[PDB]
Amino acid sequence: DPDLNSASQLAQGKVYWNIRFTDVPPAENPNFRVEVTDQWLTEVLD
Amino acid sequence: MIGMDRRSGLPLSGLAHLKQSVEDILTTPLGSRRMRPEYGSKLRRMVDMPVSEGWKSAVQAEVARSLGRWEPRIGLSAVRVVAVVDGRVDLLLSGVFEG
Repeated sequence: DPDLNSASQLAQGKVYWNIRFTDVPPAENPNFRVEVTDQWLTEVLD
Repeated sequence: MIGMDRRSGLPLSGLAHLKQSVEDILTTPLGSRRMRPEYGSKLRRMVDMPVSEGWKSAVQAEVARSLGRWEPRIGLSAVRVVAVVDGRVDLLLSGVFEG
């Protein structure tokens, strides 16, 4: 930590480290969105 | 060759006789003729078949078959599927003119 590691904090023995991370969240709601598009309807031409 | 018109009975030889024979063939089914079960087309059986790339290989065959059997005075140029609108399949049939 560049802020909490001061000159006076280190003079007392206090030295700080930051460990930021993200856990793996359980996929409790896998959503699927199904859509009937006519975009590839023009692909049947040849 | 001189034939009669379908409606109105008029004797026409070149233009509409070649048209009243081709446009009839595409919508006349097989077996509708009496004692001639091989005249007609499978195009009435191509209804509600799924429009695939193997389906166009059949329609371009059945146009070349059913006109190749019973209409030798027409040279087929191209049967191109040009539009699929709402299930309706637009097949362009440009035919040459003879005589």
